[PDB]
Amino acid sequence: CGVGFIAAIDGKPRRSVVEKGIEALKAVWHRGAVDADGKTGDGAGIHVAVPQKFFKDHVKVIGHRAPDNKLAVGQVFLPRISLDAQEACRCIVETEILAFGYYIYGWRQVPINVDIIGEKANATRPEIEQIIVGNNKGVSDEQFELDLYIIRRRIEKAVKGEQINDFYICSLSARSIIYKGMFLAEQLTTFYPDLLDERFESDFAIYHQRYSTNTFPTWPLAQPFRMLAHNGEINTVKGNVNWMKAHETRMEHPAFGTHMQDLKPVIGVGLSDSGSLDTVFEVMVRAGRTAPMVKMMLVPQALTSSQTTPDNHKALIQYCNSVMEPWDGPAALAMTDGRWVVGGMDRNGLRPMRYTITTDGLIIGGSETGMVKIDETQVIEKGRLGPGEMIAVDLQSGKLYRDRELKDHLATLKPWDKWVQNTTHLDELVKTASLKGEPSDMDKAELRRRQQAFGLTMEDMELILHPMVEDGKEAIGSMGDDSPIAVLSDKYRGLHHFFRQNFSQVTNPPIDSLRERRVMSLKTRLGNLGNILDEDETQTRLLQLESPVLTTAEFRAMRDYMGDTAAEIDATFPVDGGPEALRDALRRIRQETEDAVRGGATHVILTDEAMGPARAAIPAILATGAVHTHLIRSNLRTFTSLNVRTAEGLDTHYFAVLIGVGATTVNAYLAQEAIAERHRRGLFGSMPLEKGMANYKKAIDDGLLKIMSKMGISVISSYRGGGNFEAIGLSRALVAEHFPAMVSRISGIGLNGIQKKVLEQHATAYNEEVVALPVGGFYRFRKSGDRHGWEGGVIHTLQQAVTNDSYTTFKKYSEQVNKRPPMQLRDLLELRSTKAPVPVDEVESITAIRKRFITPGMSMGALSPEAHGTLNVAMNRIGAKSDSGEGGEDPARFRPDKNGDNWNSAIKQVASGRFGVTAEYLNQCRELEIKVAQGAKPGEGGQLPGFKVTEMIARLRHSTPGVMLISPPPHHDIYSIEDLAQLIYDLKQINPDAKVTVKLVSRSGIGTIAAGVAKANADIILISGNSGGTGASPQTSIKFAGLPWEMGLSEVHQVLTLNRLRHRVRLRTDGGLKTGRDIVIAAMLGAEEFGIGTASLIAMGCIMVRQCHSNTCPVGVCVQDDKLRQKFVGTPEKVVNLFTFLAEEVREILAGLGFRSLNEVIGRTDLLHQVSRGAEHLDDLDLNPRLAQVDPGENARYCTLQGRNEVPDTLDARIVADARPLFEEGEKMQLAYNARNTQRAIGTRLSSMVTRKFGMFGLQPGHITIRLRGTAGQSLGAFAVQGIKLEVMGDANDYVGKGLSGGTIVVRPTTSSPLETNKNTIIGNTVLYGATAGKLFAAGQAGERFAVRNSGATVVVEGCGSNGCEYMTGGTAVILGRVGDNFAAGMTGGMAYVYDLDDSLPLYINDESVIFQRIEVGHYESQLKHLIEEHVTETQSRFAAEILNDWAREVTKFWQVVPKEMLNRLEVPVHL
Amino acid sequence: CGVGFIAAIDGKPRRSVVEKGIEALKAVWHRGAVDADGKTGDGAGIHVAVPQKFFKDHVKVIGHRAPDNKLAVGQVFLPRI
Ligand SMILES: Cc1cc2nc3c(=O)[nH]c(=O)nc-3n(C[C@H](O)[C@H](O)[C@H](O)COP(=O)(O)O)c2cc1C
Ligand code: F3S
Repeated sequence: CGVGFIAAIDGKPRRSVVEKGIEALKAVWHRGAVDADGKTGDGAGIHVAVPQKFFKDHVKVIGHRAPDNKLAVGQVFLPRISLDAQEACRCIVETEILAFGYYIYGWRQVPINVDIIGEKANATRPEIEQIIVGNNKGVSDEQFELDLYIIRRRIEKAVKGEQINDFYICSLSARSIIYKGMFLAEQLTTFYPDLLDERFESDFAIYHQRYSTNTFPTWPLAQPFRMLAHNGEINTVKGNVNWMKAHETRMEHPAFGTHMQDLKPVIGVGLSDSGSLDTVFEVMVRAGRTAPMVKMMLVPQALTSSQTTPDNHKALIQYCNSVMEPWDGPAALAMTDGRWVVGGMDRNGLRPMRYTITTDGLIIGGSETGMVKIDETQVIEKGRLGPGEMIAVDLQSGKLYRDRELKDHLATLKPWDKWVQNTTHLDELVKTASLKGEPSDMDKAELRRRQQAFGLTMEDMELILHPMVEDGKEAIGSMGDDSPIAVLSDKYRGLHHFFRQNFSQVTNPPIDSLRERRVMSLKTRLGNLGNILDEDETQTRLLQLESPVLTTAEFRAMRDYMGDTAAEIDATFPVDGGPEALRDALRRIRQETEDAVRGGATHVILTDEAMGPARAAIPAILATGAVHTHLIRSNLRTFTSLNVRTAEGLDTHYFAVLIGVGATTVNAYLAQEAIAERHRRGLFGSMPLEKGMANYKKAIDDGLLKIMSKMGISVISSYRGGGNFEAIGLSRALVAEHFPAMVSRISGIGLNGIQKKVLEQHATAYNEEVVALPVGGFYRFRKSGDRHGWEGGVIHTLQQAVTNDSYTTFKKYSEQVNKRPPMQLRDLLELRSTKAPVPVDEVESITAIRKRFITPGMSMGALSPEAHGTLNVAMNRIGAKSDSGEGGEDPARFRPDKNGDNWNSAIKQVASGRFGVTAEYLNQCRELEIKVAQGAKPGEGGQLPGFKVTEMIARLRHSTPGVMLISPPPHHDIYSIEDLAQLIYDLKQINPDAKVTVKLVSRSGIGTIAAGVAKANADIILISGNSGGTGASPQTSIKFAGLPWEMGLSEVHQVLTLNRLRHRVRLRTDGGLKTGRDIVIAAMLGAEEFGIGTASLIAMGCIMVRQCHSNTCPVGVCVQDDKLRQKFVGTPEKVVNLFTFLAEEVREILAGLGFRSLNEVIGRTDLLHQVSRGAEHLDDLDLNPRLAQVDPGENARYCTLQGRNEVPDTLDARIVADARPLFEEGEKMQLAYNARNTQRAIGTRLSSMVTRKFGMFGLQPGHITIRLRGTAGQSLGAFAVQGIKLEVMGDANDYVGKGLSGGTIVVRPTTSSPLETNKNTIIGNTVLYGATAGKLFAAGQAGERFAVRNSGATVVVEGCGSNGCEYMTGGTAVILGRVGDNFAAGMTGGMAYVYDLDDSLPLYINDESVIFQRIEVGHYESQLKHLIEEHVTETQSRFAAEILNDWAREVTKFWQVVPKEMLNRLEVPVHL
Repeated sequence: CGVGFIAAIDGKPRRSVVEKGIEALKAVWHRGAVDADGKTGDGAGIHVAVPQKFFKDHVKVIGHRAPDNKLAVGQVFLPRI
């Protein structure tokens, strides 16, 4: 993957531009996806200006005359198969180009060579042709461009009207032209020989090569698009299309006029995210705005809440945020209007983008540095890009523009500072509220009756209601959930329980919510939805609210402010309406609102206060959905707004799922009354109502921010109405009609069961005389509660069976488990074979099947070391595979003791934290593991309480004892698919023995990501469920995240079979596997290996107390204090007996079924038959969308390849062939090489050889050194061991020093470069990720997210950007330059030595956990002096030498940053 | 190539109708498209009445209750990819 742009400053055409463009494109073959056929690609495109002279000469050759004005060429893909459609397309384009007055010059068939493209990509190759037209009316150029664009759009619409598919238009303009296709990005100039002539010379050029997930290519889906390029993916595209449909009707401009009517459906059909972004961008720029203004309005800079920018830019950003909803997502944009060329980043700056200026007036930019070969002495500036920045080139006068100058020129054009104060905030109205109007809070009996009307039990009002008002945050869970799904339940479940939240796997990186809170917002705007193309003051007159949720007092204040334009609507329906009262009520409301909005009302306030004994409350979610979707389909939602009052929402999930429907605000007036009645009963103590309400509001805000960051969105303005949810158990019609766009994999109950349950609950609440709330069990088991999974009798029977070692007791346990009513999905099927029963003495052995099951990872931090080692040895004793999980592991357990038992694990994990990841830790296993997203709590990192980190676990995780460890949810290394491929290559390079696996959690559309990772050479995919365990997590995350692994696994199997990819990767499932029946079912669905998990822990003595998060497990398993540890009763024989019994049961059921071996059943979906629950439930769950399958063909239904998938080798291989004496006699060496950018992960296989021969610290420093010249590739020196010195002359690409383990890497420019060192970038983003030991010396500026998660390493650089030293844990960093904004976010260990002249540090620091001061102790003075001395004597920077020279007056300019919780542990008191 | 039809004069169903229909289809192979491939053709099919009892057996097996009145069956071709 890659995107880049070249341009000339002045603007004179020259062949060198396209020459360097094609050359740089020819070197993007290392980031691609090379396959076995080697010919098929996944899309590549180039984009230049029109070569007028060539077409003029050609048309002179034909026989016409070349006019004085410029020409315009239109390039099109026409159907190739049938000769009946090409005539139609020619007819259409000619009819619609001759209807305006222009003169056709003729057609032309571009010469091509189809010999290099593969076969599968050739089966859908369309016919490429071009037409030539010319301005003859003497009209200006801008009118020419506008008219051609309108003609092109009209042709597209007219041809779409005839259903004549397989037709596309590349680009129709007189300034730009596009050559794109599905070939390989290297052989472009061979497919298009036109680019080989000496006349195609342009002022600018764009090149792009994408990385597609699936394998089926479609030509019209190749980048660049019309007037835009892109990299990555946009998270918030679902709500963007809906808001665009809303804005379509309230826009017009005289530039279009009558033909404006021809452009109503702005966003077409059947495109990716970049396609919609491109169409909107084009239709906006054709109105008069330039490129930078449109970029600032579409993807606005992250609005920082500080004074780091002049206020004019702040007013401009406020206006742009008000006028158009942002577009989040990782993106590196290179947009090219016919006048400007702007390269910019997104809000967060998640992807790299580096540019170089030559001394010839030539600017180049892209994702890498050494793609195009540049001379070393002709470089003027090597620059990078941070968040929200943008660099611009103006060809109209030949002028460059960096960030500040460009934005200042932009904000010069209009008086932005005077339009912002026209609006007002809410606090002004709150502060003037007269102290009056106290509503008499309803009686306790009334409140209890209304609460029973929605089944809100009492455990809710004290488990997740008391902490939210008392502490100021949400509750904490301790284990997976075993309550059935919302449809299979029996009690009245709220409608929100049928909605599962979404997240993002490797396709989209989630963003943390505890560090980068400055880049997120919850602003709501009332009275802003309107025109988008015009400019006036009628768009800055509105009201702004800071939070989408409101209390009662503020809501009444707003209602009093809105005056005589607010229309109320009753959301209650008469219970005696009849069998179909709900449909009548919904029709009535969805008609009444459309009536009221046209009468003169601009606000709709949906209320439900009219609930009475004869009228029940319509579910607010469904009513809001219907009303919003009707206002959207009726072209009215823009005209009004929507404020909702509820009576059933209490937790953070309800407000989120209700906002995700389309409502603007949400008010809950029951929770406040319950809080008041609980406060006046003197329960919180002496906390007044105001402070409690404030803490409650803050907790709700935190919850909304967490749930909004769980997906990758930054601003609520794009999430409202986005419909980022999954529905299970709802009918296809109801969801597909009342809700905008939510995929329901299985149809479910309609409007009969819902109304039935609602009326039954209303009757059991109001019609009877109730006085006390029921106890209820949803978070902890009770006798009057629903059916949980782990029942007391079940646990006791299993424990007696595993202790007595009795097969009959285990059989009785399995029977007891199977004889329950339906609880999960696997309770709705039934095995059904057709063959004759085979005697049990003919199926395979017990050990041969035992060698499949494994036990998942368990963090050393959550568990006690005793149970850890016990499970480890119990799995390693028989020969099966075990796990280790995160949290590292003790090194002393690498070799067996005298007794003959190995405490080492067989599988190591690579989580987002990378705590115990050193060189030695990654070479003592036979299988690696990537923890992309955890099962029980996806979209979140591993959590651990503050007092659970003892001395041992801290010395193991390389952390300061006594801190609440929160691993970052983002991965900081997998931002897209190609980065995942790079990490896979790194892991396969460091360990030439084992394999690497990836973990996932089930959701809709996971098959695409599966087929994507299947092209990344990965060979084992572990698909988790949503019923697994954890150490600690919020209950909202446990109960409301993921889907049962049935749909996910059954869809991954289908997808991986559909692209001939099943035969290359294994498949392993886990999550909720208890007995043999479920194991056989999972194997039937298409799995090979399995897991046990919590079940095994029950054999270990776990009693499901669900108090593991307090380090007080009574049986002594999840404990880190020495007192409870001595209560352990674990014994590996228990696990051996458990596995033996499970294998015996599976053998017996398979023998009875009719087969002989498991490897002859995988994929046989036809052996199951769905059985109905009957007519007692009237639900319509049809599981057929899972039982489906595609015939495999010739390959096997399972993996049929032994050994790992080989990957190509880089230069380091040839290095090993030269370093014989170091591995035969051990003598020093000193090598030199000319390294290039297409060599990834240099210096890792040598590191593996060293650590297998000698170890980590077995050598002296600087034993072997390598001098590389020229720029280096990605992931330089990843996992270097102490003794190796990599000296590179030039600059590193990305991820340098990832996981440094004692080595030494130095980067310095070529000594013959006339560049000032401290004024140029020399490293990419994400430097020294996961570093634990070593020294790094730079000679330039650093990228972004610098030295994150450092543990014990030292680093010296000459500058940094945003999020520097984020979540650092230990080591030493010295930055000599300008630090970025939000520095040292969450730093709880180590130090920072900053050098800043203009006193800008107190403005950028994140003064939360760290303190900054002057240097006061002579010891640290000498330490810093010696560090700078080592730097200057190692890399010889002029700036460091000058600093070293004048030392008397420079230390008083240095500042020191030190964490707070480390003041009382430093042996040297930093104070006096 | 060709089209044929078999009907019952009285109007009482029987297996012999479908049997003879398949028998007829098994004898128009020569007038079709023969090529060196040996597998592909140019399309064929048959059209019969709804065997109510078979779908009744299916819907009884699935767990529902067989309705007395007549069922209606629908055959749909969805995009596979
Ligand atoms: C006590 C416990 C700790 C766990 N710790 C982790 C962990 O640190 N990282 C991780 O990815 N999964 C962790 N898991 C989840 C397991 O990988 C796996 O999903 C779980 O064993 C399946 O649960 P089940 O037995 O209910 O099917 C943990 C599970 C449990 C029960
Ligand atoms: S909840 Fe955890 S602490 Fe022990 S008793 Fe059960 S495994």
